Amino acid sequence: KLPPGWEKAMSRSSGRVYYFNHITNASQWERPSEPARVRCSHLLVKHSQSRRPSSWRQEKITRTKEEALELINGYIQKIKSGEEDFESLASQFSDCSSAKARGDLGAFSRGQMQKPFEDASFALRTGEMSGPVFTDSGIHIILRTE
Ligand SMILES: Cc1ccc2[nH]c(C(=O)O)cc2c1
Repeated sequence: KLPPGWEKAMSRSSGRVYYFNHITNASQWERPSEPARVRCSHLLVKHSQSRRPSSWRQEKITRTKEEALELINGYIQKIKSGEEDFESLASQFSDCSSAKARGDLGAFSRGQMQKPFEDASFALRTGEMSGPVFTDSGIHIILRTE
């Protein structure tokens, strides 16, 4: 009954049922609502183990994988609360050059991007945002725009 990747779970805090997606790492209280191409933006946070530990922000990326995840979780909280929008955080903080285009990567098909990125991208519906998505490049928040 649920879309690809989506499973039902129990909240450790409240005992209330929630839904999470094991492909996108999305999680929400609400029950969840294949194209050749999708369009996505992302916000990338790199760490010391990233394939290329360097960006326009920081010549030498030193942060730990754990500290990168803390950063990602913080940005997700601010996006979800409405305190900051995705585009503004991507522009300021993404370790990808796409930061200069508010994180926009344009449109792409399967067979183009790192696999965990692609799979998360194609499991989102238009408008939906992922949780933390891990690739060899670092940790991503992905917004599907088309
Ligand atoms: C999957 C994916 C998407 C965008 C990306 N940007 C980068 C970078 O090194 O700037 C890696 C990467 C990987």
